Amino acid sequence: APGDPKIAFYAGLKRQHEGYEVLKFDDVVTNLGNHYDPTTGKFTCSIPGIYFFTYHVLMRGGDGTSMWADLCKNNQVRASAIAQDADQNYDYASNSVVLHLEPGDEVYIKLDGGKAHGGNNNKYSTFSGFIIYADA
Amino acid sequence: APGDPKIAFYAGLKRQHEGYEVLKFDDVVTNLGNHYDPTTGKFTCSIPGIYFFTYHVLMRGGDGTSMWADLCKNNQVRASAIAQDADQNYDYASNSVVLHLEPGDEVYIKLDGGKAHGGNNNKYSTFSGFIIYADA
Amino acid sequence: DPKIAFYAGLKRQHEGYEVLKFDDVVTNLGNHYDPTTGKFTCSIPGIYFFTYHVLMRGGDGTSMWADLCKNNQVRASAIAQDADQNYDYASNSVVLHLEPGDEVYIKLDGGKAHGGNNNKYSTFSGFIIYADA
Ligand SMILES: [Ca+2]
Ligand SMILES: [Cl-]
Ligand code: NA
Ligand code: NA
Repeated sequence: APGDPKIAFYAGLKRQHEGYEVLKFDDVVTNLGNHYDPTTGKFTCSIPGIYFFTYHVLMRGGDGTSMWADLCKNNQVRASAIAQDADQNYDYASNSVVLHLEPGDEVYIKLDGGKAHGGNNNKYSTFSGFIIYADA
Repeated sequence: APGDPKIAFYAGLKRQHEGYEVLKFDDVVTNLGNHYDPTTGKFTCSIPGIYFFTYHVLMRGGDGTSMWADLCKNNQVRASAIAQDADQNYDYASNSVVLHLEPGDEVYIKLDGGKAHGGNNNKYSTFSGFIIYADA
Repeated sequence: DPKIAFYAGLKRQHEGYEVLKFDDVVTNLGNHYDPTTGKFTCSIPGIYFFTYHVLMRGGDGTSMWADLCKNNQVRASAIAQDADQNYDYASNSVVLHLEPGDEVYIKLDGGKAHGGNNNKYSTFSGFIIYADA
């Protein structure tokens, strides 16, 4: 309908990450409005409203048994997940959120311990989201 | 647009909970329209339409047996997620659905073979969903 | 506002490099998903969400790969793995711009996918988020 904002993004992870750092998904497939920045890993809200996000982060198979990944809004964790495998086999840390955001809010995925697989261009580890409703 | 139904929720889980009747996600982050009730663990439809739901449940079961988390619509399973590990008690059970619902329908998560854990921040086990289209 | 959305589960075992034919169809608004091919075919330009959750078969192998493809190109990859040949899932999600005729589907890239019968363990769903003009 006229006036509905179109805001959506989807990016994969080319480079491996470990420890406690923000995941800079840099294989950008969709980025309507350029509100996702692959140089920072952050989606920045431009319109107050209700947003969906999801993430799938592949643990570094063959090199460790656990890896944690959090979805953050500004300075707060809003979703958490753990990948774990006693044989160091591949496993995912994945979760999804629905959040109200205000302009300037940042949403991003941060590692919270362990090692993440670096996918080159294969998009094994991903971050995506979109606006569901704009506030009146 | 203004006037169109805005219905969306997201909830985590405080501490560890059995869910063999219903898993009552009780850390409610988003509940636009208040169609999710943390005291019953159910999302109740009030508008005919198409709805998305997803869940990510961190479960702990007995050594070496399968466990599962089912998304139910009324008395029917509409998705399931199964996990089994040889000597790892904690694993995720996650799935996603798109469902047509009528007023009165109840959508919720039920567990078997293990207990759900919210982790320290309540955000490791989650349930979310929203209306995609309203029947008109 | 166009209404296009689907959701289906995998009844039968698949293996190797074949397309996954999710044939336990729960939702298929607009009839744009074909359970006999496993493919969603775009009918109007726009922005679409898809997600999949594919269960690896137990007791016959330790790895399985399942990739979401757009036309003949991988747009998301996933691996399931369990060294004791127990279950594991290969899952991912995407947001894609599509044009009419574009096909979106899940294809194996090695390994065996569990045939769930009516259990809806292994799933594929999607919907249009915004239509183009
Ligand atoms: Ca999802
Ligand atoms: Cl590419
Ligand atoms: Na690093
Ligand atoms: Na899954």
